[PDB]
Amino acid sequence: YSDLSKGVLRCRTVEDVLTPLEDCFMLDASTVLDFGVLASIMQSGHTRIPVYEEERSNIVDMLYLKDLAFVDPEDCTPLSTITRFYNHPLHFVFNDTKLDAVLEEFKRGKSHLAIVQKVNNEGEGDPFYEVLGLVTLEDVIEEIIRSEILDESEDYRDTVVISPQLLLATQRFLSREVDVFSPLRISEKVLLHLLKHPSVNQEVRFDESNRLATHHYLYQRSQPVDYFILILQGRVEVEIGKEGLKFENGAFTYYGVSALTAYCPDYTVRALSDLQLIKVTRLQYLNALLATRAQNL
Amino acid sequence: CRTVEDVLTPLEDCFMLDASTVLDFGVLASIMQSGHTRIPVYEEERSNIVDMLYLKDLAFVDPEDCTPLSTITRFYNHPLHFVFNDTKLDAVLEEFKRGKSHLAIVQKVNNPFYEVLGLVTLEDVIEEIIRSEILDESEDYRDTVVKRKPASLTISPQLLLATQRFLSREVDVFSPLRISEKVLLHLLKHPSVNQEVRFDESNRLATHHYLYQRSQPVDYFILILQGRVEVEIGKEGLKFENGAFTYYGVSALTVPSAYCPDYTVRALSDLQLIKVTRLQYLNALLATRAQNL
Repeated sequence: YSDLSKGVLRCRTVEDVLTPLEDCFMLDASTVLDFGVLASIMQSGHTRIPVYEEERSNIVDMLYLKDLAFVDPEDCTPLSTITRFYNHPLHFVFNDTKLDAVLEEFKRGKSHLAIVQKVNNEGEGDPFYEVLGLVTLEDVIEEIIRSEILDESEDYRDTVVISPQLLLATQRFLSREVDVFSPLRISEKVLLHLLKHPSVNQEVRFDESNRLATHHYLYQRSQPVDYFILILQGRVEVEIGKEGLKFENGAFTYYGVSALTAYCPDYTVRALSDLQLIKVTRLQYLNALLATRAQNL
Repeated sequence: CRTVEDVLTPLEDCFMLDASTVLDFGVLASIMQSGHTRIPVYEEERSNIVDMLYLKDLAFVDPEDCTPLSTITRFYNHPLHFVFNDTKLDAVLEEFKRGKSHLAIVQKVNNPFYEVLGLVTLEDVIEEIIRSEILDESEDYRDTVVKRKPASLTISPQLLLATQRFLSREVDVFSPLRISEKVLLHLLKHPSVNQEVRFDESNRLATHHYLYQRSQPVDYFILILQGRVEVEIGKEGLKFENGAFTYYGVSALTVPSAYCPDYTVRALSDLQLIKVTRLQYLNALLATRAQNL
């Protein structure tokens, strides 16, 4: 009987949990559903997305994620033609209405998201309803759990402390093929500068006597790592997976991208010859991003 | 939505700290990354919880002090909250409220002994209660129903699991955050995904030997399981030979912060590979999002 959990929230209104309209995830009905939009929508984590038409506050329809099933980007179908196809309801709620009412509203007409409205009597003539955000069940549950019995543990945030031409080719390859080096994150100028930096361009001397010298290992499996490596010239032996599948890789095969976005690889890379490579630590990546966001503005 | 047992989380999946644990730098970083306001402290075995550690008590500890958790816990002495598995949700909510504890440790009988099942947090109970009685009709899937007119228009499981793990751990677009391990494995098990290519030895440059042609649109990802290929990179045409576990066309699946490669891949042998179209990726994203978690 959740009627008990309903007795300790009758003093809270929507204002407490309201997420303001400016901070709400929405879609302009005129959006075109290409791969980018579809991927970003399906990854946003929302199953229910409002759709407005002109101003951000003129919500008209609602998009369920399943509405997008069987939708091909090639068709470049607009979101309007998907929402004007289905007939999903818009659940409304008032600025001042209590939370038990909001919950029995989510129940009646199954939903987890309601358009919070407030009346505007300031003005001669008839009044109007001014949308001022959304109320989502996540926030209501959070408020109930925080205000039923509160713990003074708001301390979450406790903090505890090679040929220049081939390098240009590498810059172009990375900008066009690897995402973390996309021009949107690191300008092509800054990336070119990074790849030609001495602390990035590295070489390895292969002691043939100690054929398995510790310095021949660019990556060691299940061992913390902090850098990205692309092989410019030479050959390496890669041992992949728990099984230890051994392959031989050469130039233009990059490793450890997840180290820039702890991270421990799923493989071990060892040097088989004299190597020319480019190593990029996470800190170097952060400084490149900072420089790029300073350059843009 | 009946008893504690139905919503608790098991000892296996819980985060705790040993009582003799030194509070070095690593433990502090680990806890702060876990983001848990409560950490149990077991005496000898995890099944035996002896103390409770509130995050409030652990904020201002100096990593350089290398204090032992014993000092913190014994200084704050936070009482414990036990409970059985048969107790309903309303009873445990009243227990949490009248008591001053945010979580309890559940006890069932494996008979004769009281085995600790796990920890029930108030978050879990409130979640279950004010979630199980309000559904969202957008999380159910009735898309089998055809609403618009219908137009009339394999290999070793061991290395396959290895491929799934490799992609999940190394390539981002296949990260578990985007495609669940189940859905990714299911995708790798598929005729149009697991593909082979036959190398016409007479016409070494057959149009079908070209998986990617530089500056020519493509819309799919390829990882090489078996065979050899020639990669011609850049306007310069740097030619290299690549083999197994060298993936291509990742940018066709990523969404930035209309894809043409910076290279041309040609087949040199009979190829066994994994092909992933943009539509296949989008349907994988939906499929993973169908499973609530």
